[PDB]
Amino acid sequence: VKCTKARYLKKKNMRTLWINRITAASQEHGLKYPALIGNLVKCQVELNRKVLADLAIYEPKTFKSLAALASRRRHEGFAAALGDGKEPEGIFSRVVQYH
Amino acid sequence: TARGTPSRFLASVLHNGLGRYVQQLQRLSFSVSRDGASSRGAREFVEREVIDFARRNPGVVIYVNSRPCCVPRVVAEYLNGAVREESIHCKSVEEISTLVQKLADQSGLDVIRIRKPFHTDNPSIQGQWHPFTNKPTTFRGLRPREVQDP
Amino acid sequence: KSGTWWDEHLSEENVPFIKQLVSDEDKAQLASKLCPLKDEPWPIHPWEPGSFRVGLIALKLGMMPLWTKDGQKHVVTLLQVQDCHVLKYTSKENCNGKMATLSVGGKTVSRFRKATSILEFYRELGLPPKQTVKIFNITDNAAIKPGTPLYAAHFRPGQYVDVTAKTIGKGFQGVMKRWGFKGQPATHGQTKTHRRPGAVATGDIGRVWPGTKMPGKMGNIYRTEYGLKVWRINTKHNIIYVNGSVPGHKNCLVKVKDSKLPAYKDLGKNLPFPTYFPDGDEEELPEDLYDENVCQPGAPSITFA
Amino acid sequence: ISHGRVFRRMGLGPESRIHLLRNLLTGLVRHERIEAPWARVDEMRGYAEKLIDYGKLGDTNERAMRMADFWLTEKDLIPKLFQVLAPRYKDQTGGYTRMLQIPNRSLDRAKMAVIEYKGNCLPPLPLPRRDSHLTLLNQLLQGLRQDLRQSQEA
Amino acid sequence: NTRHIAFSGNKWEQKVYSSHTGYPGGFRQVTAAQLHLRDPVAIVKLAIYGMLPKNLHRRTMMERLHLFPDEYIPEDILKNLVEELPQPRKIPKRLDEYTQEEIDAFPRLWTPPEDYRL
Amino acid sequence: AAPKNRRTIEVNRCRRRNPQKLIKVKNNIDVCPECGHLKQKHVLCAYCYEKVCKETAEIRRQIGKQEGGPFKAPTIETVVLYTGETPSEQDQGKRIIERDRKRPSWFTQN
Amino acid sequence: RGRIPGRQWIGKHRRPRFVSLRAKQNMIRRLEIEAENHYWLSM
RNA sequence: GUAAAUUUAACUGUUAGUCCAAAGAGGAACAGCUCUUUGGACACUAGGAAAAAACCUUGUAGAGAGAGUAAAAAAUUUAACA
RNA sequence: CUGAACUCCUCACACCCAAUUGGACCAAUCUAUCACCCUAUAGAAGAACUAAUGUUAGUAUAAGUAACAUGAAAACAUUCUC
RNA sequence: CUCUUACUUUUAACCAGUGAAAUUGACCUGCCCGUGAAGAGGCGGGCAUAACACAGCAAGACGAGAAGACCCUAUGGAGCUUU
RNA sequence: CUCGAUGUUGGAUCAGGACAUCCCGAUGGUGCAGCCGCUAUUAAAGGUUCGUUUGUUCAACGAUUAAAGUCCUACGUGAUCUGAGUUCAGACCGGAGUAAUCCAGGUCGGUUUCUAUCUACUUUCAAAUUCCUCCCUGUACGAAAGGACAAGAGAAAUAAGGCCUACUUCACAAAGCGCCUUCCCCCGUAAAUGAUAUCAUCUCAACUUAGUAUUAUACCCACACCCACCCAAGAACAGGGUUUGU
Ligand SMILES: [K+]
Ligand SMILES: [K+]
Ligand SMILES: [K+]
Ligand SMILES: [K+]
Ligand SMILES: [K+]
Ligand SMILES: [K+]
Ligand SMILES: [K+]
Ligand SMILES: [Mg+2]
Ligand SMILES: [Mg+2]
Ligand SMILES: [Mg+2]
Ligand SMILES: [Mg+2]
Ligand SMILES: [Mg+2]
Ligand SMILES: [Mg+2]
Ligand SMILES: [Mg+2]
Ligand SMILES: [Mg+2]
Ligand SMILES: [Mg+2]
Ligand SMILES: [Mg+2]
Ligand SMILES: [Mg+2]
Ligand SMILES: [Mg+2]
Ligand SMILES: [Mg+2]
Ligand SMILES: [Mg+2]
Ligand SMILES: [Mg+2]
Ligand SMILES: [Mg+2]
Ligand SMILES: [Mg+2]
Ligand SMILES: [Mg+2]
Ligand SMILES: [Mg+2]
Ligand SMILES: [Mg+2]
Ligand SMILES: [Mg+2]
Ligand SMILES: [Mg+2]
Ligand SMILES: [Mg+2]
Ligand SMILES: [Mg+2]
Ligand SMILES: [Mg+2]
Ligand SMILES: [Mg+2]
Ligand SMILES: [Mg+2]
Ligand SMILES: [Mg+2]
Ligand SMILES: [Mg+2]
Ligand SMILES: [Mg+2]
Ligand SMILES: [Mg+2]
Ligand SMILES: [Mg+2]
Ligand SMILES: [Mg+2]
Ligand SMILES: [Mg+2]
Ligand SMILES: [Mg+2]
Ligand SMILES: [Mg+2]
Ligand SMILES: [Mg+2]
Ligand SMILES: [Mg+2]
Ligand SMILES: [Mg+2]
Ligand SMILES: [Mg+2]
Ligand SMILES: [Zn+2]
Repeated sequence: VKCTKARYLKKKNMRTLWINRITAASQEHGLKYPALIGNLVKCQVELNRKVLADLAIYEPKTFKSLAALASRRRHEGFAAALGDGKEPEGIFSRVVQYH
Repeated sequence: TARGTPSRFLASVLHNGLGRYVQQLQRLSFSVSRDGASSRGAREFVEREVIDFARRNPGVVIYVNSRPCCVPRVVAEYLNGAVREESIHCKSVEEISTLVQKLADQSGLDVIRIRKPFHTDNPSIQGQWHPFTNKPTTFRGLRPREVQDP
Repeated sequence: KSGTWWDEHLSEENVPFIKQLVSDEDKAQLASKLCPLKDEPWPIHPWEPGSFRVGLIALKLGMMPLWTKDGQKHVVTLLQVQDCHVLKYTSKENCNGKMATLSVGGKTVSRFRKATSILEFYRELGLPPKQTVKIFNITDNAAIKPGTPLYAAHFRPGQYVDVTAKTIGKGFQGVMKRWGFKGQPATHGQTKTHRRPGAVATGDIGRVWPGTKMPGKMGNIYRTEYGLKVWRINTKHNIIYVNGSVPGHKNCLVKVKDSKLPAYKDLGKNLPFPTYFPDGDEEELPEDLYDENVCQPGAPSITFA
Repeated sequence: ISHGRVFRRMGLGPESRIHLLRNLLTGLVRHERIEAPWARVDEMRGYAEKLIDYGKLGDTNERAMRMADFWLTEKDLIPKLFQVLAPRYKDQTGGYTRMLQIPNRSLDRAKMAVIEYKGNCLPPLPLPRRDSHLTLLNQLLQGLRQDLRQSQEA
Repeated sequence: NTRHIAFSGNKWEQKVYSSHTGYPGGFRQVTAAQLHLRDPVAIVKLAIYGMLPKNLHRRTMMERLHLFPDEYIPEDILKNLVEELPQPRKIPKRLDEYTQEEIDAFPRLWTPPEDYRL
Repeated sequence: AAPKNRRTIEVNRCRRRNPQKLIKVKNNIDVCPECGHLKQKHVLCAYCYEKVCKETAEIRRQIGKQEGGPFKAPTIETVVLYTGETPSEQDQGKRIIERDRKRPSWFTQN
Repeated sequence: RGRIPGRQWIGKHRRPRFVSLRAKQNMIRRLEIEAENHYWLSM
């Protein structure tokens, strides 16, 4: 019975582990977990926690590029919040449409 | 169970599929009975199915020993040396055709818990993370509150 | 892989020779420390307020009555100083404490019954082993050079001291003799319950509080009696007449030092500092040193006139 | 608490203890050597030493004859005390007996001891002997002694 | 510099650290000020010990923690340092620490009367 | 008061096999220089003590054949003589106990 | 100290429950949905 | 808008109820109290309210080292006066 | 932003309620006929035990615990003590 | 009894020999507060914590023992009395 | 919740805890002159008697005390005790009933088992509390009667921890009826300077004082001669001594 119920905990504890490793890799670049995940979705980059945590360990130069992208998209959001719509959208804030 | 059983890491036999694919199934030994209701499905597999199965798999040597027996079995031997014995007792032809084909597809490695669903010998390409990966260097490599030229 | 003692392989002729040999060496080692002021002593500072000097290690002889000039009777305890020396000195820094420690030993014992590490410590010190070694906390201005002998005139009459020693061992005892419990009555139906503790705790807690008074081993621990004055000092035998009783049995080693009680604070202004040196004394002391209110045996009979 | 208690608690009481010690002493005077438990012998050894002191006082001393009459149940041994044992230790002032420990007996594995009167007519016990003077250690000490004696005379 | 920590509010007086010796009447309660004067590293040590996971590894993490009341540090521990973490709180400046430029940069807001004694 | 639960063999092995329960090796054993048998340093040799008791018993059986009854102890000293020995100069006026046996080598005539 | 008599969340003397900020927002989010449901059920 | 309903044939078990909301009775506008009614939950799973049968979220079943969500954290600091 | 067994994703799907009820399979044993290193189709029945202070037997725990025993020396003749 | 004390014997503890009984779901068998079938070694939050024998104690294990003898129920029994 | 048992009065023993304080401490108010009191704030370190009748808890009474506190702990504590009471089987009195028998009734009598498996505990090492006496003093106060505080000194009781010179029980020793020692504090308020509010105002204004201890210091602190023997050490183990191992 423990082995049958442990298949829900394994999946849960994995995602908890990934998030802890992403949080740690984002603080090295002066970012917080919500600002990385939330702003990578705004750049249409659909990378899950498992892959992100693997990149922070084995591809550090790629994870800093992803953090700089999230920080760039985050700063464009603030700039747009100061304007009233007149200023155009940012370069990395554009959205590719699929019909 | 995992704690009550052994485990292994995902692997292959002689880096199979890297340069070429080599079928690991090396030998098949059937033991059917001329008489016996248990072997009815095995006899019909030897009349129409086994001959066409050997044409497709020329690297597998198939032995059919018809002798008195109450439980017919098929023994599969693989290149790595593993031997898997299975029973075709009171099984239809369709059930024995999917089983034999399963044996041909397998590698011989023990069917036990696999720790990771992936394996790579070169996991990193930019450098495995270490504490000093994202740390900046200081002038003259000094340490916190270290008097230089004292 | 079998243990051995000092006279296991010796013959009938060598046993007396070895005994006398090591006996004569102890005599020479003890008779070579009687001149500490000529053997390059350390500086002798004067007494300053807030200073703490060394104590002694004496042997409890027994008890004796003592009468004063008012007629009242006092009982005293005889503490004999025998083979007391300073073993080593540790500075405040190396002491890991506010004060500085001075080590003192007493009562020469046999060298055949001590540990090698202890024997070599005395070998370089030029002294025979000691039975008991006690540590005294002193000030920097009271340090004494190791190997210096110590005598009973280190204390004076009219001075209060603190005596520490192990108490008499009474073994495993019940609560009536160990803690003063009343017990249970003898008759009126009592069933096999006359010297038992009774209830040990309440039912609610479901346990017994730490520190609960139960039967166990009593005595054979260190206890200190504060506020004991010196009535008399004998210099011929190095004996200290202390007021009242002291912990421990007869012929036991006791630790003596100035009293810590606030009432007797800064009363060592007229006392020897750091210690009494007979070798350099400009004049020898009398046989015995009495207190003002003590009536000596030779003195005439008391008369309330 | 037993501080200072010198006498043991054996038998069925104080009187039975004296009666046990008396039967061992009486047998020791008849045979001059006996084997018994170690504790019971160590407790009787003192009485065997002081019994000889009463035999040196003479058979004319009433007090000495009243002790032997009580401590010797067999009355043929009383003349042997005054006429045989006491004269034997006339020159000696002490150490009339020797006590030695022997292997524990089989029945109850009790600690045993043999006690005898020195000067008896019985085969000598295998007494323990100290190492010879000709051994390595004793020869190294004999040489040290000579020098210390030779230097002192100088 | 664990002796120069700063508490917010009135926590030096209000905050209490409670313990028990196990014996009857052995329940003690001291304030943060009383504890700080008696042990200048207890407050920081007790705050960290309460933040670590409640497991056996915690006592091992506490051996790797080194606290010093003053700015003095042993040579050995000072030779194996790598990085200095930034202070979380920004220490505000006293009015005697401002330069004459910032004082003159901040404008005066009101015009006091000339006949006021102050 | 009765046991609330059954104690396991794991708990019981730790109590039974505690070093305090185990037998301690003895280092006071040595060989007897006379017979070569083993002995303790503070205890007499069982073998040599046994041969003294066999001979002592034989001598005590001869003493009984001379007294010929109880309450018949002598008022003189006693001497043991063996085949090939005669009363010595100091063994005059004593009770000689004749033994039909060669004098033991360990038994030295005094 | 701090006993709630009986069972916590039943009876006369209960353990007090306080409304957090997200609990308010969660309820308001539901209301905005159902308010727009009233609009489409009106034509 | 939905897919159930009635009849016929043949049977067993259940018939010693708990809290929550609401309308009331009794008691003392006490009870984790007692008695009716309407509905819910529990006596089946999971998540949350600290631990939690009765409150909130959520139900149809497996494997996954994928993802989006539901409910879900407590706020507050006080008395001058002609 | 975190957050379920809710929902989506890859593949699969009869595969989470007490009492009660319906259905699909089956171990071993005997018989008929097969089979012939241990099976098949059927027919039968003393047909399946983690629990009844269950029955009998074995062995643990308590526990090597509680408790039990021989007057002394010696020549084993005898004597001594009580 | 105030108010206990000392000694002796038995018991006792240690060595040797012989060797029971009730009891026992499994146990790797801690403390505080809180919770809960309303009184927790086992749940929550905290604190404590190398391993191990022997001798003592009796606060708890709602400790062991006897399917409560008080109380109520059973269309369960029996003894006695009687208009 | 517990009837395949959670043993129920009071007392003995040992007490743990709360403060809503009986005494002792520090303060405010008084219809507080003083001596005694009433009232409120703060304080739980320490302490809180012996007896006659009653099973009693309570209560009454006698003699005392600085005071003879209120409560909780399964109306604390029966695998520690007690069984007088209550509460079986016997019996009497009164009453009820035809009787059997029964009663808030009263009365005499009536068996209190357990070899500790587990948890817990078995030296919280060491600062002490109070009364009385003398003196201040017949002083302050007060019409009179009456009658202090502080300082100082001395002598005791209890408690804790030790000891055997004598006394006593005793006698190589253990004991008390005997002797010796015993050291800090706590906070309620009362007052200065001085703003908000140019007086004033002790200030959850900045601040000063009565007014504070890292409770002080003390104790402990070495280590394979160790087979054996002795011991003021001890259940065993351990410990001390053997330069007293015929
Ligand atoms: K408890
Ligand atoms: K409630
Ligand atoms: K006595
Ligand atoms: K108990
Ligand atoms: K029970
Ligand atoms: K019951
Ligand atoms: K004001
Ligand atoms: Mg003792
Ligand atoms: Mg008594
Ligand atoms: Mg009885
Ligand atoms: Mg009795
Ligand atoms: Mg005996
Ligand atoms: Mg509750
Ligand atoms: Mg119905
Ligand atoms: Mg209800
Ligand atoms: Mg999730
Ligand atoms: Mg679903
Ligand atoms: Mg499905
Ligand atoms: Mg089958
Ligand atoms: Mg069949
Ligand atoms: Mg059956
Ligand atoms: Mg079975
Ligand atoms: Mg059964
Ligand atoms: Mg036992
Ligand atoms: Mg016994
Ligand atoms: Mg007996
Ligand atoms: Mg035994
Ligand atoms: Mg049971
Ligand atoms: Mg509880
Ligand atoms: Mg025990
Ligand atoms: Mg008991
Ligand atoms: Mg029943
Ligand atoms: Mg009936
Ligand atoms: Mg009937
Ligand atoms: Mg039960
Ligand atoms: Mg109060
Ligand atoms: Mg009190
Ligand atoms: Mg009670
Ligand atoms: Mg009890
Ligand atoms: Mg009675
Ligand atoms: Mg009665
Ligand atoms: Mg009547
Ligand atoms: Mg009677
Ligand atoms: Mg009893
Ligand atoms: Mg006065
Ligand atoms: Mg003012
Ligand atoms: Mg002003
Ligand atoms: Zn021999």
